[PDB]
Amino acid sequence: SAPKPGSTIPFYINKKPLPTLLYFGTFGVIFSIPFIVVKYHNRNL
Amino acid sequence: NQRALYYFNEHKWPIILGTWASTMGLSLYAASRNRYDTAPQKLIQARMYAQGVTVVVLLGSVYLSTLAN
Amino acid sequence: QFTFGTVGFDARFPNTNQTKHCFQSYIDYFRCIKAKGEDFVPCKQFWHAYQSLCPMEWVERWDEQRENGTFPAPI
Amino acid sequence: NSWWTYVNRWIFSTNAKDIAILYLLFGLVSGIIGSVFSFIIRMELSAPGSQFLSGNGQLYNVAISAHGILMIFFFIIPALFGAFGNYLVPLMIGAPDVAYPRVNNFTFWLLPPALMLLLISALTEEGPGGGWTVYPPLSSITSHSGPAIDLAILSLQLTGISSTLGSVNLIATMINMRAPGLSLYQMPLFAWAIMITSILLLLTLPVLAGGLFMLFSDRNLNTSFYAPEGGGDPVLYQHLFWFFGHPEVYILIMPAFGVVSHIIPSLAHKPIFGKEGMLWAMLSIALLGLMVWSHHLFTVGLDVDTRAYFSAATMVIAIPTGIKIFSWLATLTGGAIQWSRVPMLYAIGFLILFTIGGLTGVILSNSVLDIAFHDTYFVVAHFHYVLSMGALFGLCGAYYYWSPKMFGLMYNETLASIQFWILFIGVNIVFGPQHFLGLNGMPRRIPDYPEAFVGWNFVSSIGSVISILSLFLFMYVMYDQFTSNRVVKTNPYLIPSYFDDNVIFVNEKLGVAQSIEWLLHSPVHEHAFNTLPTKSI
Amino acid sequence: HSSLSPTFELGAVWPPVGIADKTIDPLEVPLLNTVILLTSGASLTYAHYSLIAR
Amino acid sequence: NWLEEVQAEEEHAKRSSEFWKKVTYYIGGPALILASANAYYIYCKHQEHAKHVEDTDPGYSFENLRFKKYPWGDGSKTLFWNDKVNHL
Amino acid sequence: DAPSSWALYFQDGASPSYLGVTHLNDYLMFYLTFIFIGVIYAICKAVIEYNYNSHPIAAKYTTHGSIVEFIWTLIPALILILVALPSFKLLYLLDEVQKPSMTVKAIGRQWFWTYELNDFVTNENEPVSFDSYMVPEEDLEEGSLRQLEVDNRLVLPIDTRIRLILTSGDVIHSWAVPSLGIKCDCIPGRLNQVSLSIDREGLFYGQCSELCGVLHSSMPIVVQGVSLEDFLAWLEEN
Amino acid sequence: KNTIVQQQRFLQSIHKPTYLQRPGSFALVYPYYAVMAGLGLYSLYASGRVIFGKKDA
Ligand code: HEA
Ligand code: HEA
Ligand SMILES: CCCCCCCCCCCCCCCC(=O)OC[C@H](COP(=O)(O)OCCN)OC(=O)CCCCCCCCCCCCCCC
Ligand SMILES: CCCCCCCCCCCCCCCC(=O)OC[C@H](COP(=O)(O)OCCN)OC(=O)CCCCCCCCCCCCCCC
Ligand SMILES: CCCCCCCCCCCCCCCC(=O)OC[C@H](COP(=O)(O)OCCN)OC(=O)CCCCCCCCCCCCCCC
Ligand code: CUA
Ligand SMILES: [Ca+2]
Ligand SMILES: [Mg+2]
Repeated sequence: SAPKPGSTIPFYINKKPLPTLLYFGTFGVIFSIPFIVVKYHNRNL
Repeated sequence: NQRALYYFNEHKWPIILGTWASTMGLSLYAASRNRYDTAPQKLIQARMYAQGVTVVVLLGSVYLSTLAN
Repeated sequence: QFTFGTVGFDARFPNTNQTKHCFQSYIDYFRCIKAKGEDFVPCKQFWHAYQSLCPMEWVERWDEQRENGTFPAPI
Repeated sequence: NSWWTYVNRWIFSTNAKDIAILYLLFGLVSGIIGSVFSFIIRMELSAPGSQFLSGNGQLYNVAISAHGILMIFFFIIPALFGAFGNYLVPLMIGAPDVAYPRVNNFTFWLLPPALMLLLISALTEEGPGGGWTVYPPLSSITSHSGPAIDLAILSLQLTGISSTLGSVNLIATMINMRAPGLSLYQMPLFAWAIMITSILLLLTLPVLAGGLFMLFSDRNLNTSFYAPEGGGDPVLYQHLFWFFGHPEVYILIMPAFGVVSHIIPSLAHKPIFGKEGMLWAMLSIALLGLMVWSHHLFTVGLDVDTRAYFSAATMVIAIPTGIKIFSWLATLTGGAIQWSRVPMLYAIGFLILFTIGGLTGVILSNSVLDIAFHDTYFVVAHFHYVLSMGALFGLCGAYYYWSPKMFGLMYNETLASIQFWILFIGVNIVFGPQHFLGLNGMPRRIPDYPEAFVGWNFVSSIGSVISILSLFLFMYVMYDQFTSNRVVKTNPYLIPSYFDDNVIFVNEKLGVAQSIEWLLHSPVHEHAFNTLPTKSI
Repeated sequence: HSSLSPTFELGAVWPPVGIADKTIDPLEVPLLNTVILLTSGASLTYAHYSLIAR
Repeated sequence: NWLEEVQAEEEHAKRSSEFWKKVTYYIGGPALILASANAYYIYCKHQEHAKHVEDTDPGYSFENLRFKKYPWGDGSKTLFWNDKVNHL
Repeated sequence: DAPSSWALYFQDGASPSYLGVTHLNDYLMFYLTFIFIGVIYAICKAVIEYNYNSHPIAAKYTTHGSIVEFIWTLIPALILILVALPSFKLLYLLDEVQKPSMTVKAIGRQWFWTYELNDFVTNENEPVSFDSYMVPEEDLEEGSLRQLEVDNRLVLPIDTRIRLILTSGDVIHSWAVPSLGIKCDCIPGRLNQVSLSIDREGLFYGQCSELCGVLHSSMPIVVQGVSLEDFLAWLEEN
Repeated sequence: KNTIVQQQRFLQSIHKPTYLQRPGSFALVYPYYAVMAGLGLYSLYASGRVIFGKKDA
């Protein structure tokens, strides 16, 4: 096997219309985790 | 001499470290002169010599330590 | 009424760490009172040597441990 | 069915190239969480008094401890020390793959469970409260009751042993897989640095393993290892911890040294001044950065002679680093400079910040001087202005410099430069006022402060906000680069000299580079170096 | 570190008071175990050399 | 060629193997048996037991620390707990 | 003595070691400002003028240090010796012990500070001890300083030198006061011996630094100097 | 008795990965994978019980 890389190693397919919402939602939830973390310690208070 | 032995058994740790270093150096000098003897094998033989000398000097020291008059 | 007198410049240990001094003064005072007598003057100054610098709060637990005899000292 | 191919190419794959990308991604997902933690803690101290919270001091302790631990052990070490080494070291040594592929595959996957268990531990009823440097009595079952800090201890243990296991194969790879005719002396500076960090980390971390395990056993087996009534001395714990902590920052920052020494010449088109002197001074730094450990115990109350012995030697560290900075300054002058390039921008901005941070570090290396700054905001300013200005800048420069080799795409120069400027300004106005806050004589790790400190905290908060926009812009530029299909040539950083014809250069000059990695196509082959490159013996 | 500088509740001796007489004597079963280990190493070296001798 | 060198190496290895067999069956055995006899003498000398002592400054305040319950059993037993050498 | 707003210097204080520390800091800052501005100007000038559009030719054939590396080794090392020496004689002055007069004890368990003056034990058999506590925000006196006052304030006479005793019986604390420049670690089990000497008669402020749990920021320390007659009246008051 | 050469030649004829080259290896991994999946499913509930302060009774 002698394949030529297409200069594309993104771990997941990317394109304009649809995947943008998925990427932005993942970014938002991984940004906002600390929020639920800080809310958990002050739940029963 | 009744005084040399007092210092010989007073400080067992420093003299034992010195004789261990002497044995290590002498064994390294003697062993590292042959052809059919690689460096790890000669080091192992030197360390075995050191272990034997350490055991015998340990038995000698624990034998002479009873003289605590 | 009052004078400025306490533990002097301890020549045994001049460094910052002087934790062993309290225990040394305690055991030395106990050895001193065990021998000699009781009303003798000199070790009354040794009595001050483990109260001025010691917290005196560990002294209560020291008394509790020593009263039952479990105190681990030669004297 | 590409699903089997998908998971064989990603999960059941041991190629070095397919792993460093995951290293970068894991570093990124740790760094975002850490940056948000830092933002929340800095927003807490915007104004005096309980703010956005019900005065929860334990929550603030959890936040600071989590930020510190996750950003020191999940952001910079795994995404810089081995991320840019496992991918690149085989390229510069002349080998097709690392010595032990299976251990290389194994080391990466010990980290995700560590992150999950650390998050679970922080999600307990109390959470870790000892800070980045947890201390035995505070960690004692007396204060914390639950599985909060034990899991943090376990995470530190397993991350350390994984990093040690992730550095055993590298040394063998760069000591035995050398190219024919490539003497160890003639090795490039970057791999020299990375090997020095590997050997230092492997030599030191076992001590942490043993000390951390024996300290943790106090909570379960009720050992008297560090109990004040049990005969244990916590100063022993401090000595054990700071026999590791002091060289850790150096082994973290040496890859930044190597990446700067690599970025400067290629974008300056001038060979590095005094390679042998620089590498020997760096070796002197590596050997020197072990016998000095008690500068973190200046106000504990040790003896005079020990304090003098371990404070006098703190100064001698500066001399080789100053020599390195002077050598880089000499290299910059004379040769051509393309100051508009983003890697050049980061390399230039690294030097001034690193040297001012080093000056701050040499400020407080004296027992006579540390008493006025020990455990105050001044040490916070020093160590932050060194860490986040050197290691973060080196990581950003390395990413922006070797990204086409990792993937084969081009980023947006305008947005990257804007991000660099915004981040530089924000981080300069974040740690600036803290110098004055610590110079006034006000301690660190305090959610509340006396009223006469509000102004500098207010000045720091705006920069803390600005850093978040910098992060957002970096995320946008990364996404754009990933989905812009902008092609890249073999050696994008090679340009014709002043006397190269436009037809002679294109046909009789291509395929030449100062380093091996630029000789191959930007998306590198799975099996490179079919035959060993042979130099002049 | 735990031995060279004992705490001041230890009686100024690294061997604990009352437990010092309960320590391990130098001449007992562990010494026999050490000599067994030394002879085991000698036998293993003999086996390795004989294996070298095919 | 290979024959002479392999013969010399095998001869040296065989001589060393014979010497090591003499070592392991000449001096190691006597030392082992002497140590075993001395150990048996020491073990048999002290067969008086009397390993139940109390009221002579008991506890010493740093014995059997219980801050977290021991996982095995009720919580007051260790893995190698003994009814004759372990007391309270 | 107390923090101000928009402060740039450290503060105005009164302690024999504090003045020497400030002097050493001034000398060291004078040393480092030189190098900082020099390196900044070098970095700026080596790039602002040598951009590619103005310097298309690079003198790539100079990669040897003939006499420059030696001066690099010497001159900053000379500066290093010049800064090390004054700090060394300052430290070798401080490590000595003056003539002892009296001692104080600063044992503190958790979120409060206890002080003892057991030097004056006499027939009265009433050693003086108390506990300094965080004053609540609501009960602050009109015009008081938030987060920097205590109810049972410590009292030490002026111009008298005290060999302070530092001890703790809980998680490690610290005993800090920037005006006096004296600090040490409240390490449990072991006692730390520190000295002190006040020149003026004024109120001094400070607090701990080493974190000791949730309320690490709730034990301010206030020590104020008093004259001999005021000191005697205070002592006979209790 | 020395069957290592015969079995070597027998086993070199297949193109399977080295972790499945020897016949009968597949039967020791599929139930192993099922047991690992069950362990993960149980540990999910275990961790969820640990974080949420409570104990079954
Ligand atoms: C990130 C990497 C890093 C680097 C490179 C350094 C560099 C140095 N650090 Fe720092 N340091 C940390 C990370 C780092 N440090 C961290 C994380 C902590 C806190 C630990 C914690 O609490 O967890 C810390 C804390 C710390 C302390 C503890 C203070 C306290 O808390 O009480 C001390 C004290 O000695 C110290 C010293 C030094 C010194 C002497 C250097 C020297 O290497 C600096 C040398 C550099 C220069 C000086 C500039 C270049 C030189 C020249 C231009 C030559 C000419 C100069 C002169 C003659 C003036 N560091
Ligand atoms: C790895 C080192 C590191 C880094 C990078 C940081 C980053 C930051 N730290 Fe932290 N910090 C520590 C190490 C670090 N810190 C340590 C050891 C402690 C002590 C813990 C203890 O006390 O227990 C500490 C504690 C600490 C405190 C103590 C709280 C208190 O005492 O009151 C504060 C508060 O100001 C703070 C602030 C910050 C800020 C604002 C940033 C940053 O926001 C500054 C700007 C940086 C960024 C905003 C991130 C940029 C990232 C990118 C652009 C993404 C790149 C991604 C890739 C391509 C993979 N840090
Ligand atoms: C940090 C201190 C802890 C102790 C250090 C040991 C760490 C665990 C052991 C890892 C092996 C070390 C290298 C051996 C040499 C080598 O390389 O073995 C070779 C292989 C890799 O090389 P290769 O086959 O590709 O070579 C090519 C051959 N020509 O190794 C392995 O497959 C390791 C086996 C997997 C084990 C990983 C799981 C580790 C469990 C850790 C928990 C147990 C310890 C807990 C401690 C509290
Ligand atoms: C703390 C600060 C204190 C500073 C004290 C240091 C004073 C001495 C330093 C000056 C020595 C170097 C001068 C060159 C003399 C010479 O003429 O050298 C000879 C060579 C000439 O080229 P050639 O070798 O090819 O000649 C071939 C003969 N046939 O020059 C050079 O190549 C210069 C190239 C490297 C020098 C760049 C300097 C960059 C900054 C240096 C440090 C800046 C300090 C900033 C803070 C003040
Ligand atoms: C996974 C790795 C775990 C083992 C690591 C080994 C490391 C060696 C150095 C550490 C010292 C160990 C000594 C204790 C041995 C012992 O048995 O302790 C002694 C006690 C009982 O003895 P006794 O009082 O009766 O003795 C007096 C005789 N009359 O038994 C125990 O407490 C059992 C538990 C000890 C731990 C060993 C088994 C580990 C299982 C849990 C794994 C924990 C993982 C932690 C997080 C990774
Ligand atoms: Cu008291 Cu920190
Ligand atoms: Ca606040
Ligand atoms: Mg401290």
